[PDB]
Amino acid sequence: LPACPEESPLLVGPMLIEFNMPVDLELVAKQNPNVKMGGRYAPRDCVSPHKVAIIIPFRNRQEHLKYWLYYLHPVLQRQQLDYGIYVINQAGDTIFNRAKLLNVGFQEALKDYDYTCFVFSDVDLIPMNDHNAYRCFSQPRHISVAMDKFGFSLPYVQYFGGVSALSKQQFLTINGFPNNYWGWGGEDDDIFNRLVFRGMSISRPNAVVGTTRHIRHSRDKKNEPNPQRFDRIAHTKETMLSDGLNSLTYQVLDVQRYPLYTQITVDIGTPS
Ligand SMILES: CC(=O)N[C@H]1[C@H](O[C@@H]2[C@@H](OC[C@H]3O[C@@H](O)[C@@H](O)[C@@H](O)[C@@H]3O)O[C@H](CO)[C@@H](O)[C@@H]2O)O[C@H](CO)[C@@H](O)[C@@H]1O
Ligand SMILES: NCCCCCCOP(=O)(O)OP(=O)(O)OC[C@H]1O[C@@H](n2ccc(=O)[nH]c2=O)[C@H](O)[C@@H]1O
Ligand SMILES: [Mn+2]
Repeated sequence: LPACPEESPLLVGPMLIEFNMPVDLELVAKQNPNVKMGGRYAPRDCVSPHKVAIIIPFRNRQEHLKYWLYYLHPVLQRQQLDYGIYVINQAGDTIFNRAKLLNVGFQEALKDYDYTCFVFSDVDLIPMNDHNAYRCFSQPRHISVAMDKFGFSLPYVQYFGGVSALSKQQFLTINGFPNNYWGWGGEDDDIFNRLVFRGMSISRPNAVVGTTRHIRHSRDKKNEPNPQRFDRIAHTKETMLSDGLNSLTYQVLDVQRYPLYTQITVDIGTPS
């Protein structure tokens, strides 16, 4: 097979996004015949240079996930990616740890296939334009740049939350993400710091292409704003050296291969 073209000729641009209708994954699976068990897909007519693992931090967000799958699967295939979907389900009912789950995703997906690109996406963010590439670039990529909840612009210029993409080398260079941001807030800013402290800069599509929708939702219990976040982001340069991939442990409790995604249920513990 020849290499796929540099830019996909299948993209249609702006799309209409809605979250007020029910979603039936069995139907979605039928609508997406070429997506194999575990939510895997690669174009059959050409070889994609983008071997992407999409990592979603998760717990009790099945409804949002259904919307995510319904909308992203068609987009990822049009982008001609060799990809896999991984939902990292946090076992238990103790304080949520978004970034630690993301690290588990990176490590576990690598055991599946030689992925060289990682897209980290919150479960409730849907891209509105398929020209917003869900793959890696020469520099870390911020994808959800113009979310409706922020007035279709960045909340601040160093904002790196929501959806982003790091190549395997970029991720390894920053020792992955921090493992000690329990509860809401700051871990995305810590990650931004790690990238800068390792000589990188943020790459972003323009504001129109980067338009993204956030599914309105209320506060989840067990992910209360972390009071130590402001203090933690002030010391990233020092703490990233020993807190991240090189200090990670967890226990996978179960791996489920669903038609549209692989769900890894994992015990990431509590604060130490
Ligand atoms: C640490 C934290 O809670 N981060 C969350 C972030 O919070 C906002 C962020 O603002 C940074 C910018 O604030 C401007 O006023 C100006 O100073 C800019 O130079 C600066 O970069 O941090 C402040 C406190 O540091 C916080 O009060 C703001 O709300 O918001 C995003 C979006 O919700 C979170 O993803 C992030 O974790
Ligand atoms: N008035 C509405 C206030 C809602 C404020 C709640 C904070 O909202 P956001 O900043 O969107 O963060 P969030 O959506 O709660 O967390 C981000 C991401 O973590 C994941 N997440 C978080 C908490 C939880 O219980 N389960 C889960 O899966 C999910 O992928 C989510 O999209
Ligand atoms: Mn949200």
